[PDB]
Amino acid sequence: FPELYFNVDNGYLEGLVRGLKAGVLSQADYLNLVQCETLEDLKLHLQSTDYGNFLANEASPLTVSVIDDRLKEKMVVEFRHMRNHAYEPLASFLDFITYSYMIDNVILLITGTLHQRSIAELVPKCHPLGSFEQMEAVNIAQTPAELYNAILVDTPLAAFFQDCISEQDLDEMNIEIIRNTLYKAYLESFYKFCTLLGGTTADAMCPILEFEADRRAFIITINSFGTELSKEDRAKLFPHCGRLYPEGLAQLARADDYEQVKNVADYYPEYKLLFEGAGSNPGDKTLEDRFFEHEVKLNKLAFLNQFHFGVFYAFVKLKEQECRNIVWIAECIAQRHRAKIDNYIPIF
Amino acid sequence: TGLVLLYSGVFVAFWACLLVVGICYTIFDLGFRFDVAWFLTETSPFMWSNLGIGLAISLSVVGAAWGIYITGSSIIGGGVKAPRIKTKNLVSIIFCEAVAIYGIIMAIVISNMAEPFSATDPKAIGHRNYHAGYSMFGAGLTVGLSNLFCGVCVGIVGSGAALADAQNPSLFVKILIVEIFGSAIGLFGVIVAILQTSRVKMGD
Amino acid sequence: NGPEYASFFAVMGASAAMVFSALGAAYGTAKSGTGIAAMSVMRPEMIMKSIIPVVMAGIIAIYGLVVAVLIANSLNDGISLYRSFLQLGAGLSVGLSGLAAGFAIGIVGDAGVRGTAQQPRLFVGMILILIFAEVLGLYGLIVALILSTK
Amino acid sequence: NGPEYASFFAVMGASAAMVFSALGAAYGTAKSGTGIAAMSVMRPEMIMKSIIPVVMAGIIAIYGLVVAVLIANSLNDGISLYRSFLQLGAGLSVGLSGLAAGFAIGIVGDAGVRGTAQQPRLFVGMILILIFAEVLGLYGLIVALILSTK
Amino acid sequence: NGPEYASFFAVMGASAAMVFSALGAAYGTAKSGTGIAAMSVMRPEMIMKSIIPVVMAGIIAIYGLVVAVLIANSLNDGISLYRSFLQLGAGLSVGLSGLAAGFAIGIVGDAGVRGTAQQPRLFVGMILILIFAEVLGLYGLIVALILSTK
Amino acid sequence: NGPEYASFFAVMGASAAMVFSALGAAYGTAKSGTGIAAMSVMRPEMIMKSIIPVVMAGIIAIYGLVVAVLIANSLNDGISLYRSFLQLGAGLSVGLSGLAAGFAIGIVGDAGVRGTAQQPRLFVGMILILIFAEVLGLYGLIVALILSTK
Amino acid sequence: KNGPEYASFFAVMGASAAMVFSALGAAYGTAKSGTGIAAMSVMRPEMIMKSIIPVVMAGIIAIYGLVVAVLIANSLNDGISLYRSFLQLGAGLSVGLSGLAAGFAIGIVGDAGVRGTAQQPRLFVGMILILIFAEVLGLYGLIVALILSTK
Amino acid sequence: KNGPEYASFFAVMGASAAMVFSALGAAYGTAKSGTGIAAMSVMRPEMIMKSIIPVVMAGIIAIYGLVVAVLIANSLNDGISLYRSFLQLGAGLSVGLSGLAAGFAIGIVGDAGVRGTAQQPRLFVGMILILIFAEVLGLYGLIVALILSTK
Amino acid sequence: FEYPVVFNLVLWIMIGLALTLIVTCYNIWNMDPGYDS
Amino acid sequence: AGFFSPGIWMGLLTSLFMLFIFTYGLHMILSLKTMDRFD
Ligand SMILES: CO/C1=C/C(C)=C\[C@@H](C)[C@@H](O)[C@H](C)C/C(C)=C/C=C/[C@H](OC)[C@@H]([C@@H](C)[C@@H](O)[C@H](C)[C@@]2(O)C[C@@H](O)[C@H](C)[C@@H](C(C)C)O2)OC1=O
Ligand SMILES: CO/C1=C\C(C)=C/[C@@H](C)[C@@H](O)[C@H](C)C/C(C)=C/C=C/[C@H](OC)[C@@H]([C@@H](C)[C@@H](O)[C@H](C)[C@@]2(O)C[C@@H](O)[C@H](C)[C@@H](C(C)C)O2)OC1=O
Ligand SMILES: CO/C1=C\C(C)=C/[C@@H](C)[C@@H](O)[C@H](C)C/C(C)=C\C=C\[C@H](OC)[C@@H]([C@@H](C)[C@@H](O)[C@H](C)[C@@]2(O)C[C@@H](O)[C@H](C)[C@@H](C(C)C)O2)OC1=O
Ligand SMILES: CO/C1=C\C(C)=C\[C@@H](C)[C@@H](O)[C@H](C)C/C(C)=C/C=C/[C@H](OC)[C@@H]([C@@H](C)[C@@H](O)[C@H](C)[C@@]2(O)C[C@@H](O)[C@H](C)[C@@H](C(C)C)O2)OC1=O
Ligand SMILES: CO/C1=C\C(C)=C\[C@@H](C)[C@@H](O)[C@H](C)C/C(C)=C/C=C\[C@H](OC)[C@@H]([C@@H](C)[C@@H](O)[C@H](C)[C@@]2(O)C[C@@H](O)[C@H](C)[C@@H](C(C)C)O2)OC1=O
Ligand SMILES: CCCCCCCC/C=C\CCCCCCCC(=O)O
Repeated sequence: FPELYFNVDNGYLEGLVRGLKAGVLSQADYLNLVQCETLEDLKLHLQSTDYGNFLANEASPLTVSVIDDRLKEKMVVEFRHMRNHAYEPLASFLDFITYSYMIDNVILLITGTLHQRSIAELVPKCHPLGSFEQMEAVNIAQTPAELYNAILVDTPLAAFFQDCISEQDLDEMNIEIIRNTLYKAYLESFYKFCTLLGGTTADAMCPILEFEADRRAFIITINSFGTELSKEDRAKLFPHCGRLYPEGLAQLARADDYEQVKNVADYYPEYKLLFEGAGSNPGDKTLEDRFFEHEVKLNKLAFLNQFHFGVFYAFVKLKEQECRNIVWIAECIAQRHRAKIDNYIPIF
Repeated sequence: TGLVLLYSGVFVAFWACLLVVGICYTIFDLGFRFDVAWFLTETSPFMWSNLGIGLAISLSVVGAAWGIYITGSSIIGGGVKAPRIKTKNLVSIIFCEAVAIYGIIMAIVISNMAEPFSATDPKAIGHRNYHAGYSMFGAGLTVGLSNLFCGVCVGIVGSGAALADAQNPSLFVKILIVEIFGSAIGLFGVIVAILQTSRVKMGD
Repeated sequence: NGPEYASFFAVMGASAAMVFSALGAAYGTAKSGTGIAAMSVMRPEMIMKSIIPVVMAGIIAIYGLVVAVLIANSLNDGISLYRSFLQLGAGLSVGLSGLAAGFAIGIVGDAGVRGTAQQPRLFVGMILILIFAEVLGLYGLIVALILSTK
Repeated sequence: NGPEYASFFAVMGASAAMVFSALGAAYGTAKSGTGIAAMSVMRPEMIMKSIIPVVMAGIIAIYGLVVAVLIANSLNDGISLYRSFLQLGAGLSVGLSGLAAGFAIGIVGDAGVRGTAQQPRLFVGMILILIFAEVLGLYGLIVALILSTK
Repeated sequence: NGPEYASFFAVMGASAAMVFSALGAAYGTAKSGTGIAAMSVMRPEMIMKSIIPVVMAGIIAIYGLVVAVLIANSLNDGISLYRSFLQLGAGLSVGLSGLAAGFAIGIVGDAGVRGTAQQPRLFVGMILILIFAEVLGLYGLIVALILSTK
Repeated sequence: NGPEYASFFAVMGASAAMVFSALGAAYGTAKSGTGIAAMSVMRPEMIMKSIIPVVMAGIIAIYGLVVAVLIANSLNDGISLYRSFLQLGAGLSVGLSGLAAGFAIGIVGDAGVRGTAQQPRLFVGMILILIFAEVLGLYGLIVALILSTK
Repeated sequence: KNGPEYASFFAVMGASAAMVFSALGAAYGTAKSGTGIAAMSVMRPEMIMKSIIPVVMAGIIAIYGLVVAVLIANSLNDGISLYRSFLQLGAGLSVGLSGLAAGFAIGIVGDAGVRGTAQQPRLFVGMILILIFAEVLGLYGLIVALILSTK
Repeated sequence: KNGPEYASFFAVMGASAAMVFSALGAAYGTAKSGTGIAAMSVMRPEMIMKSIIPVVMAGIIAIYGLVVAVLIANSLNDGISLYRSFLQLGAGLSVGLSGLAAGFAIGIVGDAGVRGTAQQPRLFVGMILILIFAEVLGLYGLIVALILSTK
Repeated sequence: FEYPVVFNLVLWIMIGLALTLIVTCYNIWNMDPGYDS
Repeated sequence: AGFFSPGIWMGLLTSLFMLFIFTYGLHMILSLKTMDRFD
């Protein structure tokens, strides 16, 4: 019933984004990258993939800050191509992927405002996916975050700012409480939008958005032990989206200890066996290196369905792992510290 | 849903009005005014005969073209990165093109059996010209709808097989078996359609 | 014999026994065949062992052809109105129950061959649920053979 | 005796007892069959004991099979219009309530084997809710056996 | 005696009492059955105590059964049109009010059982609201009894 | 006396007085009863204080029961067409006006008990709104008693 | 010989439906696959005139319905038999609903084709070979309407 | 010879439906492609008067229906035969619903065409070539309405 | 004698002018002008 | 007289059939929405 339609508007773009799956590096592509000894030789072993001739114009001294910036500018021009050819049931979905980067850029645009800076932080120091090159009133808003917050409501992040009054970001709230309260309102609005689009895109995507609400339920309550934010301050940072919602979030707001978040993940047998990072050992994978193996395990499962929108969000989050894996191979090669070079995630 | 509210607003108001009318023909004894006999016999058998030829070919090429654009967006969409698809994956197009061959064959086999008569009385028009009228309607419906369902069935499998050929080129000859079982549904509608109009002769 | 309009209901019993059981066989092949072609890129070895949800949807197609040949050969010029209502009710009973047995093969056969590509322990459990969804079309056949052969 | 179109309502009770109970047994098999393939990727031991929500959906189909054989074997040409209305309501009673019972087995059998994967203590509780959703097909059977055998 | 179409309105009271109370009893068992599987994963002690909102939904199943047997045992060949209309409005009044009582049980039984996982004092208050949604099916029972027995 | 079909419109006033006031009382106890569960997590004290929207939604159900007993006791074999038109409009006047009043109780009773979770000053104001949504069923009662007892 | 007075309703309803339902299919294949021209025009402006084939092949769909609807409007006659007028209703549904659906597939493949040709130019002979198979479908409805209307 | 009393209903419907549905297509071509002129105006204001071509193409769709609403209303008599008024019912539908389709195709191509001309001036020779194909869909409905109204 | 003519002339107009009226008043009721400023 | 004559039932089963063909062919053209941006 969503299969006999959906090739009307989104049939060419789905076959395109599955053609970009075939360019995601396999295990045998990674095993030829870990044999490289210099970043000059990593330029050679990357040319046998579909990345080829992307570092051919930079410099003869090839540093790791150029490879990282040239890898992620290739994911932008692949995402901007699939957005400029998108139709309105899919273009509303592709704009919801960029709100995770518009949130990370709005917060970067108010730290310069509280410290009296300008557009000099905008162009070089923001992610190109969530980018402000339109809404040009943001680009000249030198006002101290009061006549500027009245311009951020002329931006697609306006519907998320209904829990942040312009007096709260005016030195009243910490800069990470403004992040995660927007990201709480972002995931809960993206979970409802992915439920209105029913059928195949609501059962291949809501398992991904349930785990994203349980990563930030576990990682927030673990990093909130030594710091000064109360239990009522992190209970409003939990997104009400995941599997943990009525019961786990009641216990996670009362934890105060790492052993009290381990026995609330024991109730859920998918989250236990993920809590066996166990960083008391010197060399092994930590907790977030085991949460990244589960983020990309659910993202590979979105390509097992066909007629759905979840094939596009599971490509951006697997081309982001390419910009994290190849840089990690390049950062263990340039430093010649390649005993932990196998601590990447072998996606395909 | 904006426009589906209109299609469900008419479908509810049609059957709620047939619920009220249906419990008012029986309830004050006017059953005799319904007369499904008078509907089937005073409507011309040339109307049922030409809704059989009109739906044998047109509802086949609805499903023949519904199956082409489902998998033809996966040839050109999947063949941008891997352009070796466009010559091997054309037999998915042919398997939903052949379901319109069964339409145009079974539309000119049925059309050879319709011949004019001159009678107007439902006793003068016997139950051979009425059986020939109903069997041409029911044979263009079982070859038009069974090819409308077969043509989209070999388009959805053909669109999935064109996106598996993009990753591994060795997989297409094994998912071709699924399009064989799907294209046998259209041939099963032709077998029933030649048996509904086997002993049919129209005219006087 | 019967009235002049009597052969309208036996014709719609041979049409609806094949049309409604083609829609079940087309859904059972297209919904599960979507799952075959997508699991095959990650597991190209079980691509032939997982065809059997599409050959079980094809039995639903030949469940409707057995009765649509049986009706369209026993139908003559001027049958009784009792015998044409029997073959109408024998046409809807295998068609619309083959449409249900073709839906429950499509939804099970799609989810079964995804859970088999992730874990091969499901294959004996997948072809056991697929018998329960395929005898729904057999129950409609053995009551369309009772109704038509009266 | 009765009219000739009296057998129309008597074969719409043999049809609707089989098509509405197969459309209920399809929803109990398909919707709860995705729940098996979603829980067996983590718990492959509880596969053969999770066939109970699709076994109990298969008894809903054979409830409608029994009534559609009782109606079709009590058919004659020229039956009365009173006995024809009894078998129409005997098809709608075991049909449309078996469809209601198949709607409920499909919902609590899908969601039951999701909670049984997260906790092995729900297996006795899920079975008790499956009993309450399978006597709805049994209540429709004992009204179909009362109405058709008058 | 009554006309030949008169028995159609009495069988459609025996059928509409059964299939509309079963649709209410299915919605009370399905929606408040998924509330059990979402509650038990943190508090598995109150599983058997949470069978009450699917027990109270199961009494609506037999509110329609006891008049579907009561109407089908007062059926006669040639009942009057006034006697036949009383049993139509006795089936439509315990069905569509039992469908309402099952609609309200499945909403407050699902939200209530999810509410007692984090607050155990709600269970004596949830069971009190379920009484109020139960008697909506009982008010339709005592008005279907004074209509059939006339 | 009157015609033979005359008792149809009085039975559809006895049943519409019940099934539309039971749908209003269903929406009254289910929409407000899902607000008691959200109030209970932070304020478990005022659980018994919050059954008042559920109690006053059950008053709407007994408004429709009184008229439905009053109509079903005013039935005879062969009433006039004028008398049975009076009781059709007496069933809609308490059914479809109890469906409005029960819809209004379920909406303000839901927001009222979620507003008294955060401020108990609304509790004396929540009950005062619900009397205004109570008398809409009472106004429908006293026009149903006027129409039926003529 | 003279039929009923309403007999010529069904032939004009076939001459209308042969032109109306073909113009709806020709307007879908022009509007959908003309939207795809403007998306590939911004980056690859040299392939504009080469990619007007999916609005040319959707224009032959409309002249399939014009040929039938002229033959029905010329075979119309006062007092046609009821047999001859239903022959041209079935001739209007045979080329009407054919050109409606064949003009849909030229729109979807033509919009997906001119966007995948502007990036991979090897797909141009593969796009036109699918559009051919979606254009003979409009000709299967034509040559079965020429049989029915001239029967 | 004389027609019945209700016979003039179907010919005054084809007079209205030739004007109703061709003005409903000409209004969709003016609205959907007039939304695109205001989008290209904010950056490229020299191409305003040159981009009125997609709304003068939809203006010819409106006068296709005006001509045959005059050709039908001047062929009306009291007591026209039922055949002579059924001809002017399908002569009204085959030009109203053809101009309705040809107005949906003008307004969609005229929207994407004048927004792509703002970013690529080489598309203007291509957009005006597609609008010829989307305007003759109303012309094919005109020459089948004239061949039906006259007889 | 022309009762089936006048019945179908009134019925298929007054639900052709009601569906045209309902669809029109549905689109003006749900207009969405855009209003924050 | 009756509500329907046999000439109306043939003309109504034809008009209300190709009204279903028209609103299938108009629902598809009411949903061929264009793009917002260009590159
Ligand atoms: C006042 O005339 C108008 C007349 C109207 C209402 C109706 C009919 C004439 C028309 O319905 C007929 C059918 C078509 C036709 C032939 C129209 C001429 C229109 C005018 O003329 C183009 C333009 C006029 C704006 C146009 O003329 C521009 C001034 C322009 O000159 C700018 C050119 O750069 C542009 C390319 C060129 C093209 C569009 C013809 O015309 O408007 C008008 O209101
Ligand atoms: C097995 O046949 C049961 C029901 C069946 C088959 C059929 C119908 C006839 C039913 O339609 C009717 C209504 C009978 C019915 C509903 C009886 C109450 C029965 C038992 O009585 C709880 C519980 C049973 C689940 C019981 O074992 C529960 C565990 C429990 O007892 C645990 C208690 O802690 C909890 C408080 C208690 C409540 C309601 C008193 O439910 O059902 C059954 O046995
Ligand atoms: C001007 O309007 C044209 C025709 C019009 C107005 C009217 C009807 C008869 C027409 O409505 C119908 C649709 C005629 C029809 C069914 C095809 C006619 C096609 C022309 O004959 C290719 C092309 C085509 C020649 C031309 O438009 C392009 C220049 C081009 O030729 C350039 C080539 O490089 C490109 C390869 C080529 C395709 C056709 C092979 O298109 O246009 C036209 O003249
Ligand atoms: C595959 O079709 C099989 C039989 C068919 C077609 C039965 C129909 C006529 C059915 O229409 C109806 C329901 C009757 C019914 C009742 C069948 C039970 C069947 C089998 O059950 C013995 C299953 C099979 C599920 C069962 O045998 C499992 C192996 C198992 O034994 C595993 C046990 O661990 C599990 C607890 C036990 C319970 C669930 C019954 O089932 O096999 C079969 O051959
Ligand atoms: C037997 O079923 C109960 C009532 C039923 C079914 C009534 C039907 C016959 C119905 O037709 C109506 C509603 C009769 C009616 C109108 C009862 C009103 C209150 C009941 O009382 C009498 C409450 C009430 C005792 C109790 O349930 C509450 C705990 C409370 O006592 C505690 C107080 O804090 C609370 C504020 C007060 C309010 C809500 C009245 O009631 O209970 C019941 O058991
Ligand atoms: C006897 C005549 C009755 C039939 C006439 C039907 C003609 C319908 C005409 C116009 C209806 C279209 C109104 C809807 C406007 C669409 C709004 C939009 O799409 O933006």
